[PDB]
Amino acid sequence: AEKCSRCGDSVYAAEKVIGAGKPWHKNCFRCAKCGKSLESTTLTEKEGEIYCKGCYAKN
Ligand SMILES: [Zn+2]
Ligand SMILES: [Zn+2]
Repeated sequence: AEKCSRCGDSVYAAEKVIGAGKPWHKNCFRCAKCGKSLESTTLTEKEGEIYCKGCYAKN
């Protein structure tokens, strides 16, 4: 029972995903480090949050 303050849609049981703690969407992925915008339903979640593959892409 919460509202994804990313896109702006309330959710609790749908396309939401568990970011090891925080509720998100399969597109509302916001990197915990580079804060970059990460769309699409494909990324990674860890460290109690969710990180972007774009980070591990830089190296
Ligand atoms: Zn969202
Ligand atoms: Zn990142």
